[PDB]
Amino acid sequence: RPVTSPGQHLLAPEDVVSCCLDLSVPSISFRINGCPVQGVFEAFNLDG
Amino acid sequence: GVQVETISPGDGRTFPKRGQTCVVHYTGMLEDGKKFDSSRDRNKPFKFMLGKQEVIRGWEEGVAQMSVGQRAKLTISPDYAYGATGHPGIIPPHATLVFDVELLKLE
Amino acid sequence: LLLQTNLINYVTSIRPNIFVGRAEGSTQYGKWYFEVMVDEVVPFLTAQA
Repeated sequence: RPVTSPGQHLLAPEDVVSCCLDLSVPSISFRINGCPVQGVFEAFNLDG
Repeated sequence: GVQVETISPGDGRTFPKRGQTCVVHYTGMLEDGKKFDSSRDRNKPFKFMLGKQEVIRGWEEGVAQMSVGQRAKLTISPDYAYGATGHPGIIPPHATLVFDVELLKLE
Repeated sequence: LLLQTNLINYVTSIRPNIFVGRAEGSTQYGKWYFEVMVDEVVPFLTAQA
């Protein structure tokens, strides 16, 4: 599912991807080179 | 009928012009995800000259919006493509084509 | 109808031994963070991306 980020591009050298997991919601969010990735996974299973 | 999505940015300055050969590497898929062509399985870049209409319209308009070194995804509408006839035995009629094109160099 | 063939690249996964989860009365914290830095990528080592 395509997602929008400032300067969209396939992962390239010198890129830093930050992955955040919040089990309370639950939700998974990403940031590429510090800029937020406008898309989150949420409401998934928690049996593991 | 051409929609261009960038995958990897190019130089951003050089653009193809009419009468200039574009050397590209592509991978054609039908919009349901079935591959039907790729110049990388032949290990030979595909050369064509802009303006001579040697390729479908979507390529001519789509690549013209690309820069050298850019990797982009082209979603070509059937009427900007093989259309109702369709390449027999390869591409069904009324098929939207999705390409992963990379403008290697202009020559 | 006919079976289809193509050449594909092998893909492998690597993980740290870091396991977190949520359960009622569990002792684990709920929010976690990590980063991955890309050093070298060949866009097309083979005919497949």
